[PDB]
Amino acid sequence: AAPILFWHRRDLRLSDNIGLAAARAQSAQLIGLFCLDPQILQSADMAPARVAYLQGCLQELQQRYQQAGSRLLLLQGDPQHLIPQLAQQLQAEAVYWNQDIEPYGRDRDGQVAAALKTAGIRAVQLWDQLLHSPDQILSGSGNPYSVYGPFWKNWQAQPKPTPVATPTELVDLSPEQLTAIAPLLLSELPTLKQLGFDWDGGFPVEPGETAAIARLQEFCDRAIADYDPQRNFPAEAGTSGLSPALKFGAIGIRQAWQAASAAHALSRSDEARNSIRVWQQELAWREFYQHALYHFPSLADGPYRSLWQQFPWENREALFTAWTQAQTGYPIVDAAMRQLTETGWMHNRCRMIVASFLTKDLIIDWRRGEQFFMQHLVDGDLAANNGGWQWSASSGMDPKPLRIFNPASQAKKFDATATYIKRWLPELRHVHPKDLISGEITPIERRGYPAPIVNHNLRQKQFKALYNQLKAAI
Ligand SMILES: Cc1cc2nc3c(=O)[nH]c(=O)nc-3n(C[C@H](O)[C@H](O)[C@H](O)COP(=O)(O)OP(=O)(O)OC[C@H]3O[C@@H](n4cnc5c(N)ncnc54)[C@H](O)[C@@H]3O)c2cc1C
Repeated sequence: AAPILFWHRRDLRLSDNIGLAAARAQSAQLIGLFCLDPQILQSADMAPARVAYLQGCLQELQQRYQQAGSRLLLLQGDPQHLIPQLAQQLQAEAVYWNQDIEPYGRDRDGQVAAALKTAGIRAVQLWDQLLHSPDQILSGSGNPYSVYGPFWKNWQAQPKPTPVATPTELVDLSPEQLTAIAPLLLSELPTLKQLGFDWDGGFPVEPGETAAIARLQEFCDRAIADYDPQRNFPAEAGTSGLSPALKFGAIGIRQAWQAASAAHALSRSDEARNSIRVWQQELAWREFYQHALYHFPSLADGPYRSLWQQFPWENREALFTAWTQAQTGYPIVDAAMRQLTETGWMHNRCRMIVASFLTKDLIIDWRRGEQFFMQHLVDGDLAANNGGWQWSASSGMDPKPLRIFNPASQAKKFDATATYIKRWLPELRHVHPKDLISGEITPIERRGYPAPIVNHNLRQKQFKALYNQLKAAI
């Protein structure tokens, strides 16, 4: 008959889904689909933890569609070829999907839409992963924001959208329709191993829409009240752990905002009020970087500001390798890099410390780090990851005066008792917190733990010197 296809990408859930809800208001014969795109799966920048989480979200999505009344079609190959072909073989009334903010997703999308138009099939692309689309947040001159302050002021005043309905009572495809598309479908969802990946490090939140919704609710029912200042300490489990759920859309952005907003109204404590407002602003910061990537795609290429595109990066491979293997000799840095490679996630404060270290101390083009994070983070997200790294050098959006972190100061300030350090570096559990924080560990009491690969003070003078020299040469 007249079926509508909904194409899932970073919105692996049936609830609070803008494009999916819009599609259901047009037809009950709503068939979901996911395409295993080789340019994404085979990329050297794909993290095993991310594929594991992804695959897990899909397993649940298959069930959700089955329970709703239809199914989730699985495809493997090039999207602009396979999707139009599938829609045509199914005489699809339309193909729906939620818009991307990334260069690759957007280029692919324009190509799929054009192919659909040629075939005479409607393509509806709606905004779903942002509370406010990039086109809704503009300055008085109708231009995007490259400074957070003014962006936050606009974003904050905009009326917030609420969760949309979960589609129900769907009409599944018939055998004759299934025969028409048989050649384009995978019989079943490939396992992690079949895809050639392996992951056993766990997740910040179990895969799937259900687990994501449970975490959001558990966080907003208690821990969120102490977000500020518990968010600052890596040793403390004071954050939500929803990052991969937001990147892959296991949780909708409006459900998250609403749950936090309801907790704020329910709270009668000032401190709890503040903590919740702070968490909410985290979501605003997320949108700032996503809108930035949308408005200024060249950000993805590397250092944005002119001065930084010329910075003389030393690029000593040995130093980078030591960094990636947690063998830098700086406890707070190695404990963090170990948490990343072992669990596929890293506390935000630690991401800031290790990024600053790689860029300021090791003086390595931060792109090597941005790539290493993407190769390991279960929440690896271009907008946020690139935003985080441009930040380590003020080479992109919302720049700040030159500054260099001192691992020792950070460690003492955010891990004063060295609980997080000993947790991820158990072979140093015998050392005094004082020494793990300063990074000055006696050879005998250090065992096999390596000595500092660089002398912070000398690296700091070297970085500033290169900065001032180029600063002048311009
Ligand atoms: C160098 C560096 C790299 C980073 N890499 C990524 C990455 O690849 N993917 C990722 O989503 N985030 C990235 N972050 C941002 C951040 O550290 C995480 O979102 C955070 O660790 C997620 O933990 P959580 O879910 O418990 O966060 P919470 O504290 O519970 O915050 C809630 C949500 O807000 C968003 N968020 C919070 N902080 C920021 C921020 N700084 N920028 C953008 N979004 C934010 C996330 O979606 C997060 O799940 C990076 C930051 C830095 C400094």
